[PDB]
Amino acid sequence: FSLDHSDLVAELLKELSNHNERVEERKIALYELMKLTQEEFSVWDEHFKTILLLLLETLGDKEPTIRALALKVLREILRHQPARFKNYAELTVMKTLEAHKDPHKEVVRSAEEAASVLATSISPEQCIKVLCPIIQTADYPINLAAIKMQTKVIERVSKETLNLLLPEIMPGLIQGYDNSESSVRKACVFCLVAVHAVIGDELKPHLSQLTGSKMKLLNLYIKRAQTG
Amino acid sequence: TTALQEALKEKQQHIEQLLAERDLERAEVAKATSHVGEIEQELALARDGHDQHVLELEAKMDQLRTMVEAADREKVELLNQLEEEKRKVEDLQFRVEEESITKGD
Amino acid sequence: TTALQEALKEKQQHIEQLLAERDLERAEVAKATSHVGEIEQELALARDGHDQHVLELEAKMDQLRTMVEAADREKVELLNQLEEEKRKVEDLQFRVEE
Repeated sequence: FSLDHSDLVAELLKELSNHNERVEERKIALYELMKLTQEEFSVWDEHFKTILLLLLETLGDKEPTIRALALKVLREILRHQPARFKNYAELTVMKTLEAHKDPHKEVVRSAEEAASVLATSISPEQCIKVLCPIIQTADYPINLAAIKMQTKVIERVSKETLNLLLPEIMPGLIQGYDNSESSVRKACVFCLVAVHAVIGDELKPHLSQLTGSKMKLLNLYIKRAQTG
Repeated sequence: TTALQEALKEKQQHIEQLLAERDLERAEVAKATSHVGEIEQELALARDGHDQHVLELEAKMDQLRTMVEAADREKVELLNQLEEEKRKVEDLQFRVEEESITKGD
Repeated sequence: TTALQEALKEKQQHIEQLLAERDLERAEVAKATSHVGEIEQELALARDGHDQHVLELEAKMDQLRTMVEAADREKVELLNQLEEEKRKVEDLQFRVEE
């Protein structure tokens, strides 16, 4: 019920500075931060950076329930203040993707939920651009999650916008289709299916480096997505 | 004079009857006042009966809510298992389609 | 006749007095009876309010019962779906080992 929101922020920052400690107190602070994010708040103009960078640090906490909750909070900041992530997109994406290799299923689940919102909230062009080097160079299963994110983002852009991004997008998918991991090859097929649904036959000249066998498999999934 | 004497006797009879009616009405005054307390208590007990009844119904609603909660826990569990199975199918399906092409190739 | 008529007037005045005494006692009975009536009025109103309150509760009870029944049907639906998916997995499993 307070007007002065900065005071609330200061006490939240203070509590959350207690990395690897005070788990219950920090859960309260995190939930408090979640609540604020819903509120119609003047916090963000002054404190967005400070909150975000402390929350991203908190992703590395030793306590699983803290990492998981920090990702839930991040998810809400993403869907309510997407414009503010302009200069922190690379960082925020990487941290969200990295959480996908957590040994704790609850943390991976929270990261998948965050990744989903990130893809529907962040500027689509910028997201695709950020994801391209990650898809080409990150370790399994971070590259996998990046491809899945790229797919979600591609479904949000116009044909004209996608055509402009395709030279950045295509190399990772061509290379991913040869990846040793079945899940990475499948994600790339799924991503190519989603491109096809936007640009149709225009996709074909981008695929000149594929073998016949890889073309067959892509055409099969193209045909499966068209039917049932 | 005799008619005057008889009316005097009649008026005495009326007097004796009004003495009785007066006293019998007074008997009712106490009786009605005490009836107030009896119906007050009847009300007191009724409200206690009302509150107990509400408590019994609320208990049964508690029981039902526990059943609803259990069913929601099981539903979340089954929906998780179903998502798990669907991912198994998707992964296996791709491997079989991929292996079939390599065999044809 | 005048002295007999005078006695009759006095007895009549005694009568008038007793009518008034009797009517004062009646008025007392009336007051107490009206106070009883106000309590009876409260009691009928309490019962009425209670009966309506019980209907509201019983309607909530039935709503919860119908939620449990719906949940039981959805569980059977989900179990069937699960079994179908498991058959697919099993069929694909033995096609990989082929």
